[PDB]
Amino acid sequence: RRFLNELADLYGVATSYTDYKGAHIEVSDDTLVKILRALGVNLDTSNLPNDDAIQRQIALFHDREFTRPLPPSVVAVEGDELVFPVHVHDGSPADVHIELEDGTQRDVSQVENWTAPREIDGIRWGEASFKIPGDLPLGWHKLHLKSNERSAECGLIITPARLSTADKYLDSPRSGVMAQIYSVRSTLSWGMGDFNDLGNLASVVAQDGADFLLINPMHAAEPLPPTEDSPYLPTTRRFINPIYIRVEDIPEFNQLEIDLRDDIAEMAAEFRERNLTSDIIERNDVYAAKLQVLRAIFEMPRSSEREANFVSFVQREGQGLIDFATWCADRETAQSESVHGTEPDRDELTMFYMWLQWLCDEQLAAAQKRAVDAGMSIGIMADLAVGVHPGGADAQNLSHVLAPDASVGAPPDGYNQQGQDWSQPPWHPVRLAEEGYIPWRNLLRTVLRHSGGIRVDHVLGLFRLFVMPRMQSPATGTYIRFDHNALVGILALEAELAGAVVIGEDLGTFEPWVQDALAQRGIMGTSILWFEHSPSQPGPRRQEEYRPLALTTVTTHDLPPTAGYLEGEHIALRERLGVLNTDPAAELAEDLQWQAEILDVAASANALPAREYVGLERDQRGELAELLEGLHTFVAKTPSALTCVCLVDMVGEKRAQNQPGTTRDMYPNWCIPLCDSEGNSVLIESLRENELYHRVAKASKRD
Repeated sequence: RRFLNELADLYGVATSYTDYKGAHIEVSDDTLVKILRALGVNLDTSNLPNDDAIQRQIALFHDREFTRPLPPSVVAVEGDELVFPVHVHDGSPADVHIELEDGTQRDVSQVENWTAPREIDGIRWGEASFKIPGDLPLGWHKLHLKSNERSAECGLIITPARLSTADKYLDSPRSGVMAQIYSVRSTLSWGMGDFNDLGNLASVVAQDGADFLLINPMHAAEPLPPTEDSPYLPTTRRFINPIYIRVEDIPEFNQLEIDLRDDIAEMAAEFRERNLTSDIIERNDVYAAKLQVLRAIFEMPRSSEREANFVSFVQREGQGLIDFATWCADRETAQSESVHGTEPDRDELTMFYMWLQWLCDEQLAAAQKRAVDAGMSIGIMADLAVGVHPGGADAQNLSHVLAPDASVGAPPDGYNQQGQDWSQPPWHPVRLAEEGYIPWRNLLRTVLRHSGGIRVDHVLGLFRLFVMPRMQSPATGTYIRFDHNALVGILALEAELAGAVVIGEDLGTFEPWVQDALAQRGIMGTSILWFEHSPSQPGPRRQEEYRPLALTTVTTHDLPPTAGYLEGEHIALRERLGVLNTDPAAELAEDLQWQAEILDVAASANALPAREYVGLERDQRGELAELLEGLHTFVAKTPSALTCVCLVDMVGEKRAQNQPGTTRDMYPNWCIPLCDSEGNSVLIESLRENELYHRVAKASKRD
């Protein structure tokens, strides 16, 4: 075990941990070996390696480190004169320079290095140290090494000390609205919300003071139905789901012949009827129908201004676009049924999937423009899922920077007794760095392109991930470490270049250095009223104890909306799905007590009248609107830089969008259309007609 621990340490594989229920776990030998092998360490396939083979992997690690001409990459915060190692054949030149992102050359300076040379596979190697200048601009640079006829390069990435939005909003606190956009319909939506709806909704809530509209992840899933309902298991984290395209807004739509336009209107009219119902959302027939229309509009010729815009987009997005689109073409061809002696044209199909991304780009840009022209300081705030579907586009195209024999999840919980497996393949911590973090850069830059902020799901994943050998129980997992200076630094860099807010979903209870690494960069936490406990006294967090560098909400997409939550729906819902194991009554009683305590704290802050809630019957605490107003006021007057009103709470929705740890045959997660307390659909057009909307909007105002 001593040699296995030594090896695990060199690869950043944890040999023990504390679980989410606070238990101490020593990781098995078997798990260490399987995770090392998932990272590409050559240990015997029996998962029965001997001490020789482990010792030989130790020595190979040190030797391979000693023959790296440059580091995999070098990441530094602005102002740091960071020192890095170079390895050359002993007695040959170590000529090193910097090429900045803009093409400018810079120099490095040699500094003292005491390391002795070593012979490795018959070559004597030496080590030198060089120091970067402390005045490099932010961005994506390169280090270049020439040693006679040998050459090497690595990324040199310079990251900001602090996001400018952090002090802006600390100084000038604002509110916003969160919406699950697929669930919010206008009169014209095809059964589910689209990019037009996104921009429309932003413009509407902006009239009542909202400075951002936070939405679900919008990452692409399967390129044709059937398609994943969860926004949190997409096929890529870079490219965008074309299901959201409003086809009628495409300029070339208008070049279709009128009889085809009438056919399309007939399809449209049928999906539009769904907008008026409370029926579960069906992505598959909507998607299939849009794709059919998009295939027709793709034939229409573009004006030369439009063509040059499309070509400009394709140039900008580079090879990852072509790779994603080619993967879509391949998936389509494999699932479709070929006529005898006809082949689909892979290149034309590739072009079609490229073009769908260009449409997503321009419709999202127009949505953001609408939001900001309506007065929003931030605009759309995007959400970044933790990871991708294991058999999908990124799993293939980014294979070289993943460890697909491991699966991402969560260790065992008080609630989830066997932990969780989210099924995603993790980044490979070294190979991602060898690639200069360019895949992390590119997904971020796309996510932030038309947004004013990003919410990072599972932000702890910038530091470490809990992983298990694929197809094994989460009890068998362990943590793999990442270079947080790189992952967090690059998140801050991309956000700073985009003038963006960064929110890191903060829910767990991690080491002080981790919290500090985020806070120092101006990355905001997340405070959720129903989960918050006072650091100081027992019971709920007081108004004045809410963290300033945070997004504070009453609720989230993983909880029942507040009208349901007030009436015990979290418990009624878990019970009817058979996912509560404890006694329903004892749970409802615990819930009433906790609610009472929160309502008492709200009353100490003058947000509600001081009724002395502990003791009151559930239906004796005030009208729903009064309680909504009081909770929203309580949140609005916290010192939190940002607060978020959930759209569901503005219309009296009682149905949960997602019940965590239920599956799609248990509850229609991610399929619940926006409805009021009476189960009636609320369209975007009607939002501001209902008095409840205006009451909650006024209660949430911050100035």
